[PDB]
Amino acid sequence: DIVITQSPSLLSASVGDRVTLTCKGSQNIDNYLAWYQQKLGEAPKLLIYKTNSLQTGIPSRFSGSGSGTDYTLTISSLHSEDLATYYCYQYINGYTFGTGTKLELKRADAAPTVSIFPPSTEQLATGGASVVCLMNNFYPRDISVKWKIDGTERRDGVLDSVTDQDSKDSTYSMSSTLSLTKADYESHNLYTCEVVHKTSSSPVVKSFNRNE
Amino acid sequence: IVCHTTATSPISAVTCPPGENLCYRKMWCDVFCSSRGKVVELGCAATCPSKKPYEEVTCCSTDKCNPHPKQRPG
Amino acid sequence: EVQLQESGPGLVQPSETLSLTCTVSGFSLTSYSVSWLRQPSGKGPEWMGRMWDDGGTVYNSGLKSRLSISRDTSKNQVFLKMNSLQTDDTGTYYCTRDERIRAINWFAYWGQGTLVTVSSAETTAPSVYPLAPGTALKSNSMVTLGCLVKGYFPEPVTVTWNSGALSSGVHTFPAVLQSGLYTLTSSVTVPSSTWPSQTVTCNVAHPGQQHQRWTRKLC
Amino acid sequence: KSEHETRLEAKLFKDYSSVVRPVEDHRQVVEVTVGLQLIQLINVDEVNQIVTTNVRLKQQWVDYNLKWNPDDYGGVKKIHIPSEKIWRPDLVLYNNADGDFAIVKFTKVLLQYTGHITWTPPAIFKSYCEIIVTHFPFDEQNCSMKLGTRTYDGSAVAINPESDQPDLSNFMESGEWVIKESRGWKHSVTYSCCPDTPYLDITYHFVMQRLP
Ligand SMILES: *[C@@H]1O[C@H](CO)[C@@H](O[C@@H]2O[C@H](CO)[C@@H](O[C@@H]3O[C@H](CO[C@H]4O[C@H](CO[C@H]5O[C@H](CO)[C@@H](O)[C@H](O)[C@@H]5O)[C@@H](O)[C@H](O[C@H]5O[C@H](CO)[C@@H](O)[C@H](O)[C@@H]5O)[C@@H]4O)[C@@H](O)[C@H](O[C@H]4O[C@H](CO)[C@@H](O)[C@H](O)[C@@H]4O[C@H]4O[C@H](CO)[C@@H](O)[C@H](O)[C@@H]4O[C@H]4O[C@H](CO)[C@@H](O)[C@H](O)[C@@H]4O)[C@@H]3O)[C@H](O)[C@H]2NC(C)=O)[C@H](O)[C@H]1NC(C)=O
Repeated sequence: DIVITQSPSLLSASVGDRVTLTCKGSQNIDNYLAWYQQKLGEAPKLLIYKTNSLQTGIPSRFSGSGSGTDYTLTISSLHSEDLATYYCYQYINGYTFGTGTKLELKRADAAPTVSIFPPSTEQLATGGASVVCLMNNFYPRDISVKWKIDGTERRDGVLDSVTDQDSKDSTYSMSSTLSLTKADYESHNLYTCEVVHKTSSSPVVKSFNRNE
Repeated sequence: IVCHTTATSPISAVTCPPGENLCYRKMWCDVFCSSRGKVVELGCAATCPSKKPYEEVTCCSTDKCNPHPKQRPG
Repeated sequence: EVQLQESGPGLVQPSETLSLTCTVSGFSLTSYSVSWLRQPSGKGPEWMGRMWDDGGTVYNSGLKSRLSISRDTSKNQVFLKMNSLQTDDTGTYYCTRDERIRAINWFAYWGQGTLVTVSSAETTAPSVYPLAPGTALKSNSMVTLGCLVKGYFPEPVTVTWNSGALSSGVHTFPAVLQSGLYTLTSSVTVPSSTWPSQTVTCNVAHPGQQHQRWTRKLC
Repeated sequence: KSEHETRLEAKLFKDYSSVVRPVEDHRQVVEVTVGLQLIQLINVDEVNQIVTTNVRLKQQWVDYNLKWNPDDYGGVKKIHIPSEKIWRPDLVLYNNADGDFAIVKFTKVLLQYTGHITWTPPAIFKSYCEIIVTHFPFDEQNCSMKLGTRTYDGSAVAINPESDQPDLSNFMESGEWVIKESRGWKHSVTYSCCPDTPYLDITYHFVMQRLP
């Protein structure tokens, strides 16, 4: 069948910018090329069919062009809700899809709101302890977390996850859960979460000691 | 001398080459005659060419004098 | 008004068979075609087959021997059946409504998707532990609390805050796999006036093993 | 599979019109590739200088609205359909020496998934041959056949020879005559009706010579 490659694979751009995505076929497509948008958790939405026909209920900023083997999607001025993954696909000779272009928005710097939580009493009964630190709403995605137990850093038992950009403000959030045994947990006293990011010269520090 | 010609399409007004003084118009019905009318041929000639009983040919020695009948000569 | 809803079993073991349902509203299946697509893990979408408007079917030739597609028009439902499963088949499965010009078709409307995961591991219930702050400095306009949803399988898990009263003040974090088992956090930021006074409660649900939890936040 | 073939034909022809030319925009021209196959001389009238030949009138063009995706119809890449169901350029043979236009039998076309139509309808044509008087110890005559569209003009339909000569690959030869020479030439023809409008023909001749 026809093979499709999309570019740019990851794209950065500020709001109001004009962006163009490209879809290149391995053989002639003859204008039977569609474009759809996919935000996370939501049903994919067709934007354009037959190279340049706008699907009904789609904004005017979206438009398509191309012929033969080379097609483009344009968003004339980028909005914040346009944060999504864009896929092209081909419907004359089987059905093949592009790899997909992820759109990340350029933004000003935001500092994380940092907060630490002690392991719950319900949890401790099971013989495990999870300590969690939450860094909400920051930009860029350039953030190092560091756990320390009685002043020395721990690295075993830490699991990190970062969200995708928010639809509204275009920030990220992170959570690191440091998980231990109850034995290892109460074998120490000071528990401190240390957050490094370009919006502060020295690290933002949150900790709980014992019970407070 | 400048003769119209049906070598090209549309009909070009080519300069008739030396050794050939005349221009012409040659008309006849082919199988499409009742809808399209008579076939039209235009060109140069050394002498004014043959007129077969079905065929019909007219000649001239001035410039651009052999046009399509629905267009102006001269 | 055009909508599609896919329902399936979260977990299926290898050698078992998958059966999916697509439930449709806003049109009839007698005048529109419906296709099944899937997108496996770390892969692009592929078309699996079609339930034609006229009642028949067509399949992707590579999957033809494993598949069957059917519908009950009186229920506004399309069904997919798939056998001889393998870990490759883990992914998200979509039903689409197809649009046509002469003999050419394309995919016009999707359902949200259902996550299908193929694994020998058995379904496991999450433990929903509270996350509450130890310190309370001011009576200011923001305070963050959370729920730790730990020790479940398979995905997904759904999390809401005081039912629908949450909006874009909430973060739910992507789950991480540790020892063959998923764990995840959610958080919500509310005013310091609101929190101690009102009762905040996250609502966790893991359909895969029939759990619907509610942990009231303690101050 | 015939279930797939049946469905294909119904969807190809539900919204099809055979009256309109199969182009996307109406200013475009339908390109038709033409070839004459000579099969056999069947009658030779040396009094009235007429020869009757069995020919095939090979025609090739793309019908935009007849494309399909082979994946949709179980991998079917081509079908046979009756020529009476489709648009045709209405191509005819003339200087037919008794009766104006030669009657061409409507055989099935081969339709491919790309919209490509191949049609090779058989016909019987009476050429009026001219005697060649260049040098005749052995006799020679020159027989001709004109091809052209009956209604459409050069701007609606363009005809193009597939080759310089008639196709003789299926020609069964005579015991008395031999085709010494043959060619196909294309012509723009101007008519008295239409000063600005080109018509088009292709004229195939062959010179036959008597064997000693
Ligand atoms: C048996 O009976 C049959 C049926 O009666 C006889 O059939 C006749 O056979 C002869 C062949 O002997 C044919 O003559 C040749 O015709 C072709 C085609 O003519 C048509 O197309 C021409 C071009 O039109 C295209 O281009 C223009 C732009 O230039 C474009 O605008 C247009 O849209 C189109 O795309 C037209 O010029 C031409 O019009 C002329 O003829 C009409 C009558 O046929 C008439 O109505 C018009 O008024 C006008 O007079 C027509 O539409 C020609 O290509 C070919 O021309 C070459 O040969 C002759 C030789 O005398 C010469 O006069 C030309 O100058 C030209 O010469 C080339 O070849 C020479 C080789 O010796 C070379 O030295 C030249 O330098 C020149 O070379 C250039 O061209 C060649 C291609 O030919 C190229 O490869 C070179 O690189 C170089 O560029 C002949 O005229 C008849 O058409 C045909 N008649 C019919 C009805 O079928 C048959 O002969 C009989 N047999 C026997 C044994 O008796």
